[PDB]
Formats: sequence, structure tokens, C-alpha cells
Amino acid sequence: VREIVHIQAGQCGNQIGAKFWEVISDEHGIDPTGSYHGDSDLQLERINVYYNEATGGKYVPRAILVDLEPGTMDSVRAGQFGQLFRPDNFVFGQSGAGNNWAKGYYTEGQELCESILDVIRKEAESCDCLQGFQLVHSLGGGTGAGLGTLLLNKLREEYPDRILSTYSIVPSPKVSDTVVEPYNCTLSVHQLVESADEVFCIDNEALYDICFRTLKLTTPTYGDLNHLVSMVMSGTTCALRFPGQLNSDLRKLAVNLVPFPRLHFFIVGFAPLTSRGSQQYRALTVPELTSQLFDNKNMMAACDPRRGVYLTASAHFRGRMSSKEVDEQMLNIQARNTSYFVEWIPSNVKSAICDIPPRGLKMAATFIGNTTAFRELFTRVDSQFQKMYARRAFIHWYVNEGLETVEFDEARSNMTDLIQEYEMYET
Amino acid sequence: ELEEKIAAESLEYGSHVPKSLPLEYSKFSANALNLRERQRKAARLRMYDDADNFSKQALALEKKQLQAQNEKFVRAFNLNRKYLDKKMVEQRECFREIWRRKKDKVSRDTTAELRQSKKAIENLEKELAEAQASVAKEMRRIKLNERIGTAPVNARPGALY
Amino acid sequence: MREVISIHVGQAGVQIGNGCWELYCLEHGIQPDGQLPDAFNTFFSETGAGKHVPRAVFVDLEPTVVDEVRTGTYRQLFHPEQLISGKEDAANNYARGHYTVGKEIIDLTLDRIRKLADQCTGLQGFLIFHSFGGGTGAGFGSLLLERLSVDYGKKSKLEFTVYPSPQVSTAIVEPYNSILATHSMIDHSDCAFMVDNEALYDLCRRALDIERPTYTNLNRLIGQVVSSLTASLRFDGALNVDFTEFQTNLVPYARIHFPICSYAPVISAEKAYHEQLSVAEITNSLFEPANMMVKCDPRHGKYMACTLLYRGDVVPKDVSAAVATIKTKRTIQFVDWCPTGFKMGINYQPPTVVPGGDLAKVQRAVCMLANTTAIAEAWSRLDHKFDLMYAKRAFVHWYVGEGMEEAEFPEAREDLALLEKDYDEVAAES
Amino acid sequence: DEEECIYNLIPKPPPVIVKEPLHKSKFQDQKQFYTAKKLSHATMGLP
Amino acid sequence: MRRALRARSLTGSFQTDRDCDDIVESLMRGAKCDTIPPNMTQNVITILTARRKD
Ligand SMILES: Nc1nc2c(ncn2[C@@H]2O[C@H](COP(=O)(O)OP(=O)(O)OP(=O)(O)O)[C@@H](O)[C@H]2O)c(=O)[nH]1
Ligand SMILES: Nc1nc2c(ncn2[C@@H]2O[C@H](COP(=O)(O)OP(=O)(O)O)[C@@H](O)[C@H]2O)c(=O)[nH]1
Ligand SMILES: [Mg+2]
Repeated sequence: VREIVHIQAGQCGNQIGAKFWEVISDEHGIDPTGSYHGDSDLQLERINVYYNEATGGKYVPRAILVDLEPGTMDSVRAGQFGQLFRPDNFVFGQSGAGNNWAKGYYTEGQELCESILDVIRKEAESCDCLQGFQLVHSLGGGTGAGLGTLLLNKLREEYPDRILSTYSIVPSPKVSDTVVEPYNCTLSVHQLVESADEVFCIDNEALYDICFRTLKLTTPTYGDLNHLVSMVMSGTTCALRFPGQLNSDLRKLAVNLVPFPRLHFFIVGFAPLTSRGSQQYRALTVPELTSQLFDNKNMMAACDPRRGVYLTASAHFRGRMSSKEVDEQMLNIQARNTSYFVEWIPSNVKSAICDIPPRGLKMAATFIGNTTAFRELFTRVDSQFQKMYARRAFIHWYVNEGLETVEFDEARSNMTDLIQEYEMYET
Repeated sequence: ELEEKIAAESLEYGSHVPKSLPLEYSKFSANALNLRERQRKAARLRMYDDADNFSKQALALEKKQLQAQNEKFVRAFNLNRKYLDKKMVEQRECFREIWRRKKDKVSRDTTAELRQSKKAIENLEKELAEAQASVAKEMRRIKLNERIGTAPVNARPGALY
Repeated sequence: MREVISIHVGQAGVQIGNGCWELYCLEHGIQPDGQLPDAFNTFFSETGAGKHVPRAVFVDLEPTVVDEVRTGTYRQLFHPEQLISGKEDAANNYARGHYTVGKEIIDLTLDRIRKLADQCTGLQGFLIFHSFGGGTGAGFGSLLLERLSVDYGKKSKLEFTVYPSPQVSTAIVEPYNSILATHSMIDHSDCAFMVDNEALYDLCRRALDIERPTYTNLNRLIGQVVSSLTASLRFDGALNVDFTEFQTNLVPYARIHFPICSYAPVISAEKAYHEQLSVAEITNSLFEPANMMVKCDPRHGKYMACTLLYRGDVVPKDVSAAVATIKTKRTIQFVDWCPTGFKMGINYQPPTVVPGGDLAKVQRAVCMLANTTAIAEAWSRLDHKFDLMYAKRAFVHWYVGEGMEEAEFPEAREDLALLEKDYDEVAAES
Repeated sequence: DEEECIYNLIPKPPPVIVKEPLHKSKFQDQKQFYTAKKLSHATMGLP
Repeated sequence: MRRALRARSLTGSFQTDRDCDDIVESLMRGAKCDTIPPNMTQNVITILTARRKD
């Protein structure tokens, strides 16, 4: 009875969420038509976290779908698990996305926001309890980057106690999928820094590298990439759904990992990864999970932890294991590699254990880290923002929508201040 | 001192009330700018009598949504104020809680120190009463001996000198 | 006739309680549903037609751990009013579990324990379990003790708490939570015992031969001591020690009450085939630094008065011979005041085993509670860890945001300093 | 207690609450229990 | 408490706002639009847009 509201916004968020419901429905044992035919009584214990029950044994997820154009909605509507969603929860406009942050935030966002909030209010007030909100969006586009922040601000206005955890995808360092990303990302950061409580950053390039290096995928489609992201989102809330020897929910994670209000951007990872044909050679044990978790190549964000220093880190374990083994391993990784962990915080590594692992695996682990290495990512976008802005260039398409030039200067000022804040605490 | 800190906090919150509608709320929507663009391009042609119609159509739309955003701003300000108000109530709740405990510490230690002396006094007062009872009994026997009596047993002599 | 109340708070307390009540129910001969297939009534209350109910209260601000018992086998044993569950946990935050969310459930908790005490005609103490690093174990634990002090006054309140280990840690804000709970417990507790996971882990691997223990194995070890500690009130014995007797014998002052515990023999099945473990051997095994359940070396400091408890076919002369040999140890340092320095007890009931257990069926066993100055090592570690964080104000915003006033942080630091001062003053030369 | 001489002022010395430096415990040797051998970097190799 | 609810300048400083307010007031009294300094037009446009809305 710690329900979580899930919101999908934008092209990227909608597809990731679609795979995410397949992952849960398999774990809990729900048919695509919403019938329960599972295999364990434990799956029905706390299914209320993610689902509402319709009279007749039909289970409906707490999902809200948002887009400016119905293009991606129709693809999900034809999906395998498309029948699962509530038909009235589909909210969309009738205008092109525009790929413009100002247009999404100001021009079409205002019209859509009033309907979206009441759709949220139906699900938020329908359940016995509500811990926090779950948002999926990207930071390079116009719909997710703009309208997602607008809904985040409204959510912070109405519900100032709940945890506003969001999952975001950051533009890649080498080749990126939009011309005007530095404008969109810098504007989006200023909203996210103040309004949110947890932000998880995922990079597409690292997902490609992880697929080829470990999974040996010759042709990794977006389906596999969304599958990799879906595991982490399942892992974080698993402590709510199943019993364990040491429970650790969202607010425990926020207090442990966040030492100052603004340093709350996080890197994520998952282990183990089934190499096709090669895992026969590998002996999966708890120390092996730790080796993959703290390996720099498994991180989903292309920021090298070794070039920075750690502040806090957290690991979850799923399955029947020894508690002494877990507490010893966190000790060993912190003692053998001292230089990267700060001094003025002892016991930088948090741990947690849950007895029920996912299907097929015997044990699974999730790694969430916080480090100064994020200054690499913000420096990357700042230089792109700076030099384009000097030429003015694409500004013409944001000014006409009603955005004044002071917003660019304010967004850079806050974003640069965030960079220095990671600089200062390295001492 | 806590009351002074709360008063300073209250002053700080209300010091910076904007004199006009802030920037984020200040913008229009699509249906206003589109009508402005068609109005401006109509007047560029020698078709003024239709541009004037578009302007008068767009004015009544800007006038609506501007005051529509005004109510949202006022509601948001009031909701932010109510959050700060419940927080400072919680601050006072902690202060009365901590000093309730601080009062209990003294209220127990002082009563314990008195309780040591209270029983000691009551202990000796009972000892004195029982001691005086023997003296009164011997005096009563000696007084009654004044009119006929018999000799009693004597105490132990020669203890130590 | 003589009764004890058990309170379990947080994850660590209630998960220990599951193991303890398994040990008690099997020892007396009661099936888990509370029926029969004596000393029953010191831990249980009897209803008509032969159903027994324990004297226990299970409280945590989150329902997952408690609902395990509600769905488990023991659901038939407890009274549903006893099992109390909150809505959202304290998130390892002291201020959250004391002021904001702890006060929501406190008066509901206090009504039940007081209601449970009405049936207890001869109650003589309380048994309370904590983990100092947790938000509920410390924040709500400190709140619970403060009320019980004024609600019940002069009734001995004994605690069994998990102290933060030197090296092993699972919460980053753990040093913050321990110091704040340190102030409340030093004034209100009649006597508080100390245990830690790090020493119990090493004990559960060396003495008991286990490659990879879990929380379950450690919880059975603590139950043995509490069962041995309370065995004087339950079964017959040649020398009996009531709760007031440990209280006066162990402590010379009010603020020097903290003991440390030990137990012997802790042996595996295939080692006891060789080691006999008679009275002289088990008494010697107690004083080794290996068997201490808190990782603080007794050789670092000196010993004050100690208490020994024997379970089995033990004769008083063998006790006197063993204690005499211990006083011949020059590696053991005693304070020159208290030349006596010992109180011994003997009971005629062997320890109790558990199916799928870890211990051997030794026919005689000994338990030790001792007062020593070595615990000053344990606080100095906690003191240093706190100073590094508070110098840079590492996590203050979380605690301030939940109502806590910052002035409490130096005050709780100041109080721990006096406690460190007090122990060294007494430990100083006569 | 109505005397005029009392009226002028009631000064107080600096706070008798101890300005003393915080007590330093004697029990500071800790190599018994802080035991794990620290290394700069083994598992996470150099950049 | 949110930055949107908090007061903010329409330019780099309130002093620039006062200089802009002075020139806008001069414009209100019939001064032609070419009297504005070339670098100064941007702040004038932003404030005029804000004050029409007001
Ligand atoms: N011996 C033992 N210790 C445990 C067990 N479970 C948890 N712990 C200890 O409990 C300590 C921390 O307390 P928490 O787990 O946060 O429990 P809590 O007081 O309820 O805190 P919250 O759940 O956040 O309210 C950890 O250091 C663990 O070592 C257990 O089953 N056995
Ligand atoms: N992982 C993943 N990323 C995607 C997918 N589809 C799009 N993206 C990424 O999302 C980013 C921006 O998406 P965009 O179309 O602008 O979303 P918008 O905000 O709704 O406009 C691009 O850089 C894409 O790489 C997908 O199916 N999976
Ligand atoms: Mg708890």
C-alpha cells in the first residue's frame, strides 16, 4: 500500500514504458488481457503498488499517457500489451510536436496540462496511499523535455511531500539525434534541479556499448535497449512489492544518497548480463555480482567514475543469499579502492537484500551511484550552448513562440553554478 | 529566541512579492500568435479591412487567457504560503517537545534528591519515638515503685574503660 | 507471580523476536498455535480451554516485516491488537521517526502496553530491543522510553540493542542516528546491553562452523542469552538472581550501567565429540576476547563486578573452583575496589535446541554479563565518525527539514563527551 | 527588597557554563578493529 | 519559495530597468522611436511587451 503513479511523456518515454509493463506483467503473472493466471500467492500480496483491479478479476495499471501528436500512441495501441491500459487515460493534442522546448512548454503545454492533471488526480486520489510519482521522458526533445518539466512543477505544487522520481535520457557525446539539443537540455535542467527529488540519467551510447561488449548483440534494436532500462526501473521499486531481509524504499534511498539538496543526479547499472553462449563459462556468485556492479563498463551513462570521485553509492540484491557476504563485499570494494571515495564520508556504500529475484535468474543486482563525474556531462552541453548562443543561430524558432532572451541567460547561470558545486565539494 | 527566528522567517518569505505577473505565467498560447501573424500579413497586402477583423478577433482572446493565467499564479502563491505555514507549526512542535523532555529531567532529579532526605528524616523520627517509649516505661515503673515495689535486674557493668 | 514484558521495535527488534518466541515455545512445550500436545505464565497468559498468548508487542512504522508474522505460522499465537504497523517507515531519519511520524502512532502503542500490564499482577521489568542505526529503532525507540519512564517510574527497564559495528555498516547516516539516541537512553534506561553484528559474524564462523551466516543465525544466538538470563525466574535452581539483583550487583553508579555479554559453550556437533566442556573449561572460554559479542578488547581496560549464570548439572563447589582459577589470571585486570567482584548463579535446566539449529546439545552451559571500561573504545569510534560529517554539515538538511532543531546536534555531542569522561574517571587509579 | 541601592544594576560574570575544550577520550588506539588492508586502487583500474 | 513565484529582474539589474523606464516614459510623451540608442532597444522592447501585458 505504497502506490506509485506512472506517467509516460514523449516518443522516448512511451516506448520505454510499453516494454516496462511487459516486464512487470510477466513478473506478477498477468495476462495481456489483464487476467491473473500466475504461479505464486506472493505475487498478489502488494500488486496494488502498480495496478488497479477492475471488477471481474481484470487488473488495470496506474498509467497515464501524454503526447502532443497521436503518432506514437497508435503504435502502442497496436502493441501486444496495448489492451492493458485504461482507454480514457490516453491524452493527446492535435498539433505537431515541433521539437521545440518553448512550443511544448508554453504553446501547446498549457492546453494539455489542465486535462492531464485531472487524469492524474483520478488515479492519485483513487488509492489508499501514494508515496511518489514516476515519470519517463528524454531531455533532448521538445515534448518530453518541455512538457515533462511543466507537469513536474505542477506535481510539486499540489503534492509537496511525495517523491518525484523521474527517469531521463541524456544526449549522447559523439553523435546525437537532434540539432537543437543544447538549448532544450539546458532549459530543462533548470526546472529539474529545483522541482524533482531523484533524477536518473541514461545515455544511448553506453547502451549500445553494453550490448556489443557483454551481450554480444550484433543488431541491437531499440527493443533491447528499452529492455535494459526497464530492469533498473523494476529493481528500484522491488523493495516495495516483495519481502526481504533488509527493506529499502525510495525515501531511504533519497536520504542516504543525497548529501546536499542539489547534488541528486544519479548513474544507474544492472547485473548480471547473460552473454549469449558464454555464461556457461561464468560461475555466478555474490562476489561476481559485485565485480560487474562496480565495473566502469556496465554504467549506463558515458561518464567515467574514475575521472571523478564518489560521494554515495547503493546496491540492491535480489534472491536468497548470505547477509555477511553482502556486508563484506561493500567493505572490500571501499577498502581496496580508497582514492575514489571521499574521506569526510565514511561508509560510502549502502546495501540492501531482497529474497525474490526475477524470473530465470537466481540473483540480480542493481547499482545506483552518485559522483562528481557528472561535471563532464554538464561541461559538454555548456560549451555547445555557449558557442551556438553567441552566433544567436536557432534562437529565431524560440523567440517567435514567446520566449525572451533572459531565460537563456538564467538557465546557463544555474547550470554553470551546478557545475561549480560539483567542483567545490571535491575538496 | 525561537519566536524571534520565526518572525524573521515570516518577514523573509513575504518581502519579495512580485509587483506584476511573473515571466513564466506571462505568455500567450498558439491561437493568439497565429491570428497576429495573419493580421500582420493581411495588412501588408492592400486588404486592411480583413486585418482589422483579425486584430479585433485576437484581442478578445489575449484578454481571456491573460486573466486565466492570473488566477493560476494567485493559487500557486497561496499554496506555497500554506506549505511554509505548516512547516513553522512543525518547528514549534519540536521546540515544545524537546523542552518538555528537558523539564522532565530536572523534575525527576530534584525529587530524587529530596526523596533521599525525606526517608532518612522519617526513619529517624520513628527511631526516636520507639526510643522514648522505653524511657517512659522505665519512668512509669519507677514512679509506681514509690508506693510498694520490688527490685529489678541491673544492667551489665565492667564493659571497658 | 513474576512477569516480564517484551517490546520489539524496527526490523532488527521484531526479527530477533521471531527467533526468541520460537525458542520459548519449544522450550516450554507449546505448539506454535498456542495449545498443548509450570513456568508458562511468566511469558504467557492462559485463556480457557488451554490456549496460551505471549506477552509481546510488535511495532514498526512499515507493514512488510510485521505482515510476515501475520501470514506466517505464528499468526495463531499472537493477539491481533499486539501486532502494530505504521504506514511509511522513518527512512533511517531520526527526526522523522521521533517528531513527524513517530508521534502519529505513539499513543496507540502506549495504550496497548499499559493494557498488557494490567494482566501482569507481578511484573518486575521490561525487555526492549533496538538497532541504533535505524530511524525507527532510535527515533521511535527514544520516544518510547521517554514515556515509559514517567508512565511506570521505578520498574527496571532492560534493553538489548545492536550497536554500530566498527567496520561493517549498512547506513551512511548511521553515526548521526546513534548519538541522538545516546542521550535519551543514558537517562531513562535502567540497564542497556550492547551487541554488534561484526563480532557476532566472526563468532558465528569460528566457534560455530558456518561458511556464510545470515541474520537468522545471529538472531538465535541472542535468544539463548535472554532465555538464560530469565531462566532464574522460570525453573528451579540452587542460587536465584532476580532482576533487582543484577541491577545492584553489576553497576557502581547510575551512568556506568552498560555491561557486555558472553556465552559458552558455542560449539558445533562434530567438535563437541572431542571437547568435553566441563565447568572449568567453559568458565575459561568466557574471558577470551574471541567470545565477546562486542568488538572491544577487555584487555584494553579493566574489569568491574561480573555476574555468572550456569545452566545444567552444576554443583556450587565447581563454581567456586572455577572463579578462583579466573582470579589467578594476570591477563585479567580487576579494579582494586570490589575485591569480591563476582556473583554466581546455578540452575538445573539445560539449554534448548531448535530444529535446523546451529548449536550442540551440551548438557551444561554458562552465560556471562560483565561491566568493564573497554567500551570506551566503542564510543570513541562513534565520536570520530560523527565529527567528520558534522564539520562539513554533510546531512543536516534532511534532519532540519523534518522539524529537528540544529542546536540538538552539539548537545548530543556534548552529552556523549561526559559519558566518555565518566568511564575514564572511574577507571582511573583508586 | 525595596532598597534603592539594589535598583542600579545586577551584573553577571561570563557564563559559568564551561567554555572548556570538549573532553578527549583516552581510548584512541584503534588498529585492533580497523583491520581491512587499504589500497589506493586494485579492482577499478587507472583511467 | 519557487523561483517562478519569487521576484526577478527583467534585465541584468533594476538600475537598467529604471533607465529603461525613463526612456519608455519619454516615448509615452511623443518622442520618436529613432531617438532610442541602438544598443538600448532590446530592453525597451522586453519592458514594453511586459507592460502592455500588465
Ligand atoms: N542482528 C540483526 N540485525 C539486523 C537484522 N535486520 C536488520 N538489522 C540491523 O538493523 C540495522 C539498521 O536498522 P534498520 O534496518 O534501519 O531498522 P529500523 O530501526 O526500523 O529503521 P527503519 O526501517 O528505516 O525505520 C542494520 O545495521 C542491521 O545490521 C536482523 O535480522 N538481525
Ligand atoms: N532508448 C530509446 N531511446 C529512444 C527511442 N526512441 C527515441 N529515443 C531517443 O529519444 C531522443 C529524443 O526523442 P524525441 O523524439 O525528441 O522525444 P520528444 O521529446 O517526444 O520529442 C532521441 O535522441 C532518441 O535517441 C526508443 O525507442 N528507445
Ligand atoms: Mg523501521
